Amino acid sequence: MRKIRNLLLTLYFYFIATVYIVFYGGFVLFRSFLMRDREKARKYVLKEIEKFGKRAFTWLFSDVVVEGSENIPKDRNFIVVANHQSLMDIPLILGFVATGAFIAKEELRKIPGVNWYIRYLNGVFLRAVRALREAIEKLKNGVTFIVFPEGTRSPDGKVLSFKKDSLMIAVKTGVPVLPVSIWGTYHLIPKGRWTFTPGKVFLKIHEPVDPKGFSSEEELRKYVEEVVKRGVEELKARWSK
Ligand SMILES: CCCCCCCCC
Repeated sequence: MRKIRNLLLTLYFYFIATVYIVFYGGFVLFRSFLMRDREKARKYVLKEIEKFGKRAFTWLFSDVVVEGSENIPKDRNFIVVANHQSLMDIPLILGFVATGAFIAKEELRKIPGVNWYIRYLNGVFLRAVRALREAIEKLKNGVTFIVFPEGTRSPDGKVLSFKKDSLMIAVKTGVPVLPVSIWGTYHLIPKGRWTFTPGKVFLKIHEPVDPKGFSSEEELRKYVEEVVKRGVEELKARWSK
């Protein structure tokens, strides 16, 4: 019966999430297209995305809690660097940190609704990684990125090593890295499971890092890695309620 509840929750999530992304999200872009004033059209679409990020977790009866909102740069783009432990990490970062570009599986272009919004956020689909050039290029024009240097979701919640050259997009653009630590989306929906289970999600936003202060990509990566990791640990251990 705890199984019944979770499955029904799962159905409720996919149904609402799909109708919301496709039909309401179609409607959103459709209204934004009709807007004379292009700057506020952008604001409208962006705000709706952020609202989706947030609303997502309400559809799961899962409470988000954010600290370090004050650290998120304003007037400027950045590269969110986060640990990765669920599909829900993307809606989480979108709704509570930044509505930026991300790197999608080639697959995703074909899924309706999602592709329109990945494109709107100026995302980057995956010779074998030409990606890196668009990301760099997009960064230079001013797009915020969201980057999961581990390169995969942790299977057990534990933070994996940051893949070598993972912070190269910061090094080669000079845009600030905004380290973020996510805890609880893994208990919500873990790698390889297709069902949800409610729970609390915590998010800790850390002080922006300037790549300028680092003799190499490899030294920056290590700094950000300890920062993120330590967050996860503090978050994993905090009692609350
Ligand atoms: C109302 C528009 C919602 C779009 C959510 C986008 C999710 C991007 C993966």
